[PDB]
Amino acid sequence: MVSQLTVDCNAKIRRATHCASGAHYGLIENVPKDYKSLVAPLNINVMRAPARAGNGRQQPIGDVIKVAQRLKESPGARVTIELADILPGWPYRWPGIQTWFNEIRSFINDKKKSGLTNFYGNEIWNEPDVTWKDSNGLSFNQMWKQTYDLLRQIDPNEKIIGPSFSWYEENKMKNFLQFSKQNNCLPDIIAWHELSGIDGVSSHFRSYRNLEKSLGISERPITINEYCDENHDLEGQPGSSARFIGRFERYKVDSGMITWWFVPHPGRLGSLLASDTQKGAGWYFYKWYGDMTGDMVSVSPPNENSKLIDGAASVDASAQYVSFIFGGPNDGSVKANFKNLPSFLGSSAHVKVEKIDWKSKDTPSNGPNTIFEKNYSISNGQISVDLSGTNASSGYRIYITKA
Repeated sequence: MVSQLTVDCNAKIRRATHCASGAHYGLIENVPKDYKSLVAPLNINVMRAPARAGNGRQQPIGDVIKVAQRLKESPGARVTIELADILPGWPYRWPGIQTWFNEIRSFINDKKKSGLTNFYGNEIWNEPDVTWKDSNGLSFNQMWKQTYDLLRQIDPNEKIIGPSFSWYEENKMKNFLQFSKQNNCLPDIIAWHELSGIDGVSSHFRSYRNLEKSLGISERPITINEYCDENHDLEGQPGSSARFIGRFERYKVDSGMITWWFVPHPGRLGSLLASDTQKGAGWYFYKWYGDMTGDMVSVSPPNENSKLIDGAASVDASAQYVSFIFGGPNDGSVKANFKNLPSFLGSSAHVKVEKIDWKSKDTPSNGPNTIFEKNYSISNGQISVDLSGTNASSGYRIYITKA
């Protein structure tokens, strides 16, 4: 059977922002060591890093002020401040509101003294649905409200990010939105994680935006600041990742960050690196993604509300190309239909079809392979590009230029 994806080059979503190009603890103080070869080429959007690292903190590495300084070499990039990781233990060992506030104030002082403004925002907590305990002496909503008021006083021009749920559920989100609207503590950027199973991801965006409408909340930017297939071993896998990229772009997600499931190995860009120093297959897939310029356009996949193959497409009238990247569970053949092809291609398009194969997150990769490359005659703005013998783990790209 044939898995079909249809790209409509006239159906502009928005400009290319590489919204899903980031990772939690994906960049740390000195891993990757080679910023220019391993980080800079990816056109990073937003990373995520702990507000503090080291003695007494959640992890020994990842200081966000040091990470933000590294990211200045990528002038468009930003980094999320994860305030929760001031605290040690999982679930976080709450030290009382007094120490929490002292630590936040000390961090904000250092933040301002750094002079950096490439932070994405202050994220108040992390997975309260996993880590907040009533025995802390106050509810999550209470800690949220109180910390929100603190942040507005001491860092008024910074965005506030949350509530950072481990998984999306409509009642949980609605309760939080209702609480936050009525008590004037709505986040500037809404945050949750998609690490529990990809099938429902798109339905979560639809649920969330319907909640904003039904509750009278002006539209918030969305950050999915941890995402991964339900199988942790697929972190950074090209095939799996193509579906998150496609769906995040389809719903105009502001930023998305890959999970950090493998705590022994921080600094690998979301398992895009096979080691601290070597690229994995995912690096090459995200490089294709980061290279996209122009407008993102609509991709119609077999079923975005499932595990099946999905992807994202860009059209650039100045560079004169179309790019379509895709991957995921499929029927073993793929038919990529293009409609309303750019008139700059005339009657003849040069089509290069490539794949990046994957063995595991820790397998080094030498890069993609060209499956085939040839010219296609364009009739009524349409071509169909067939790929045989496809799998669910490889990443694929169709790159269209003038013939």
